[PDB]
Amino acid sequence: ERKRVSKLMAYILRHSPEEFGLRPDVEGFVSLNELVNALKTVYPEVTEEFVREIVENDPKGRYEIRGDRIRARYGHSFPVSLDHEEDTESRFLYHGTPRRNLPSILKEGLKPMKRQYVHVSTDKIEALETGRRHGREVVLLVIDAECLRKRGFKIYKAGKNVRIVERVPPDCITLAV
Repeated sequence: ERKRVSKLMAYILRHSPEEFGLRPDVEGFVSLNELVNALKTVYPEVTEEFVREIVENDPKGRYEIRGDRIRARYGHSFPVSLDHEEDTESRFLYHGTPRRNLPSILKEGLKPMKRQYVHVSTDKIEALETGRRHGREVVLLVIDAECLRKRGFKIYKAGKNVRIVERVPPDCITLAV
């Protein structure tokens, strides 16, 4: 049950709020009341406290609540002004992706594709888990963070391990494993 409701929250808060009549503010926030009513049109047993539990217990830091407002921290496919802190300490960042994507990435770099930002991780396991969601022969990409910073692509702390960046030029991918 928790996972079904969390997935629908991610759909609403990252991709299609307007399908439920919700309009996020410039920071990606909608009211908690609004989200709850939206979720109840699919899962009528949902309550504000159950959503608060989802948020507190999320293992990746998917969600954030500011008072009576909630957003997804990352993953959006529509414009958001996020106020996350910069990751200045990480030396290496990781991105897992099916091997079938590697020729294109070696030419183009990582691109945000359908989302606003490229997502990477400080954590090798989480990067690989993400890649494996997409397909079978996952490669772990090792990314030189300081390369990114040098080229004006600042990295931001979007979740526990999740990091967001505008793009990752192929020169900043040091290894594919």
